[PDB]
Amino acid sequence: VTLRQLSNPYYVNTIPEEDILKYVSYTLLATTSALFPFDHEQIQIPSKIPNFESGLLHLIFEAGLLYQSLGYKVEKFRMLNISPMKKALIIEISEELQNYTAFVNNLVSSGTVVSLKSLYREIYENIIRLRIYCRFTEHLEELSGDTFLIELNIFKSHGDLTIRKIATNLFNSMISLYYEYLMNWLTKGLLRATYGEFFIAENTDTNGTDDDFIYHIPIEFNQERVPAFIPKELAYKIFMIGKSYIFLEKYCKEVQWTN
Amino acid sequence: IEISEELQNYTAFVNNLVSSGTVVSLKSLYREIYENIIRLRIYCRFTEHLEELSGDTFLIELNIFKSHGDLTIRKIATNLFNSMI
Amino acid sequence: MEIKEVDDRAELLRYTNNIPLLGKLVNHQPLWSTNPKLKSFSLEKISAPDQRRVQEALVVKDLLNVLIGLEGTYIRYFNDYEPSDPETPIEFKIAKKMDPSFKTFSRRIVRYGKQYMILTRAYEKWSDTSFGMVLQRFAYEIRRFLEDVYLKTLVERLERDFNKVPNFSIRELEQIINETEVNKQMELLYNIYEEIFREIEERRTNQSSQNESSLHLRLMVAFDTTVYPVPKGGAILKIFQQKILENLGDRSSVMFLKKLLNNISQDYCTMLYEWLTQGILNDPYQEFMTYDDLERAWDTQYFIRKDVLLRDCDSEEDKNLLFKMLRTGILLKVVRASLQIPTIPSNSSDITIQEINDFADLMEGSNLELYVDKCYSRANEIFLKLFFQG
Amino acid sequence: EQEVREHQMKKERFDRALESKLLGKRHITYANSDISNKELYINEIKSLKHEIKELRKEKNDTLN
Amino acid sequence: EIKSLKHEIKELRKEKNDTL
Repeated sequence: VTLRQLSNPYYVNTIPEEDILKYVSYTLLATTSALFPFDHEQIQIPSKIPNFESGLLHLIFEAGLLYQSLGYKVEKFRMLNISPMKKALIIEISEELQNYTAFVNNLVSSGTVVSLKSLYREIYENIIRLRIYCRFTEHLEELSGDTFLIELNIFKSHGDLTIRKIATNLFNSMISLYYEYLMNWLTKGLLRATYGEFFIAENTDTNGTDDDFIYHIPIEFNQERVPAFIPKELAYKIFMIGKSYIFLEKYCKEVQWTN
Repeated sequence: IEISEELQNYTAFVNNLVSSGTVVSLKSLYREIYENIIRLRIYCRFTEHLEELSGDTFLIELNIFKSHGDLTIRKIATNLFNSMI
Repeated sequence: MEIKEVDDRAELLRYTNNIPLLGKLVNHQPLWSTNPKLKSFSLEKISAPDQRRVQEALVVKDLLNVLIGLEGTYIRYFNDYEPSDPETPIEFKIAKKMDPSFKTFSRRIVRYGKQYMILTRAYEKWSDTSFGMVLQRFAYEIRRFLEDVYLKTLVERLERDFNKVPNFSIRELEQIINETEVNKQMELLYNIYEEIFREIEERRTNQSSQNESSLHLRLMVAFDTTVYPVPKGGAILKIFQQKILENLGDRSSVMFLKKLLNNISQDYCTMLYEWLTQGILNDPYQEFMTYDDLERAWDTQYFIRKDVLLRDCDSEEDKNLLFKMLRTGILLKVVRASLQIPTIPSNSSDITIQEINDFADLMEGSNLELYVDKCYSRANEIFLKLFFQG
Repeated sequence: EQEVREHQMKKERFDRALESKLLGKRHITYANSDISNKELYINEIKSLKHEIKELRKEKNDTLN
Repeated sequence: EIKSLKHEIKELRKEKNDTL
């Protein structure tokens, strides 16, 4: 006879694989489950599960809890407001999360996989991705634009491939809108929606001399606010272009030429 | 490595025999495994002095066993001679 | 087996700083001899020949658990292993009521699974940045191999034979493992890890106790021999080259080890090519053999790191070769800083350099010397043309 | 042989003395700097005592 | 004092391992 008939009297009080899959789908999609009270931190795993299966479902529930925390962080950053670069970064995090959800829904709807070991060996990539994403969101709410760009460049230089790809994607999404802001400032001299992510600003505060800006030119330019792939000479040229444009538009009244 | 390959081949052969159980008489079992028995006998007779002879003596003995009238010994000798050359 | 009621709780570990980016992030399940979930059955009742098949099924199930990295009913963890710390020695214990046959087979499979878990923790720890991106790539390669070969063939062969194959034996299982040859690869990887570990031990115990060509040459160059607690970059490459050299007879082993070495040192070839073609120094992991200061106001000092070198640099020929490479990089960086260009295009001269692909082939062949001489001549020609015409 | 040998030796001695007197361009240093990747670099060390509290709770659980 | 506290925690770890 088969070894399953011999191993039955040792596991007559176990949960079938179909029920295990139907409940782990619930615990991954955050819906309330009866066998596993999936709260914020506790799972309350029963004792009728073997230790190896217990550890396997522990890893799967860890991945599910990481996905839950990531979704909560995306919702928090969505109801909040930050610079558009990090906003688009949070959007990409949400796209990654919904891709993981689509993948797990496809898995539970197909059901062609029969072994949880192969299930884990297939979803390990998404598990590592979610781990990287939550490790990022752990400090995302604390870093600034320059620090984010530096960390993205570091992860690009990193030897890993998934971290490098994610860093390249985020760096491209950032530099696109960064060059957009540079274009806007160079063309129309506007600094709206900057959120402190530019190196040229206005300083209206006056110590008494030239209060009405007859000769003050209250335009200021920071040095260390530029990235490494832009020359300081080019930054100074951009600042002078903006300053001369504002000067021509305000003092010389050369409206047609400026437009 | 070839010796260990022969050993694991004999192991897999006897494992398949045990898993099948088609052999009914121990006499037939012995008359079927006599080839592997003689092979293992030749292999242990070789390893009895393998740790004492050099490469030139190894090649000389391989050529002698190739010139030998037997078939299995000659085949093993050609195999080892090719792996050496 | 009587189901014993215990408290099984798994929560999120909110601590992830000491654990690397690819490490554990959840608590471990209770053990058999700590919080029992199933009543352990007496192995002497199944050691009889009539129940020897049931005993074999149970022990091969426990051995599959050990292989995938988990505990079994009759095979549990040891006292020195604690599921709370990663740096604990992982060992297993087997109930002596089992027959010495299955006991020895379980000892072999436990050695295999212990090597697996040890390599797992090894690449988990190596994923950190303190070990360098070369060791991080080695860790990623180890993990990819363990994911796409070891557990793959495990689930494909052994689980299927335990489930839907009658008249199966643990000896046939071991023979299938030897045929798939993953056990020998895991043993060699564990030996390589042990060599790396003893190298780390020596480089950690040597605490208290650790030329005139540099003076003759008019270059602001020096030696920075800062040793690390773990081999990094060139040191790992030298260790792997010594491993390949000592590996004799197993050509397939040498082949796949060379493939892994190329996949790991791929980044080092690109870094060397960038340094020899543009003089750009980008070493965020302290793995390159040369790095300059100011990362005296205009003249910076170029320090050569001997701990991450690719050769010995003891003979006059090797010293002159390294000096030539350093002078090429210095001239390239000087031309870049003078022309205010981030990268020197290839059309500025009639000399083109090809990127290094096979590190071992470049080391064993004179193609390295040829490329170095070509890039040095190109840099010297560009420097002379610039300083003569401008 | 001795003539050219002593000539080259005197020239080398003079050159080495002059090079050592001219600021000693030959030097050796020790690396005392490391990179910091804030996204993965530890923000605080109190997480060690946080893990200490974790293992204290684990010790209480093992005692129970 | 942080190292002293950590080494006291190591004492406690050794004691609990002895109890284990």
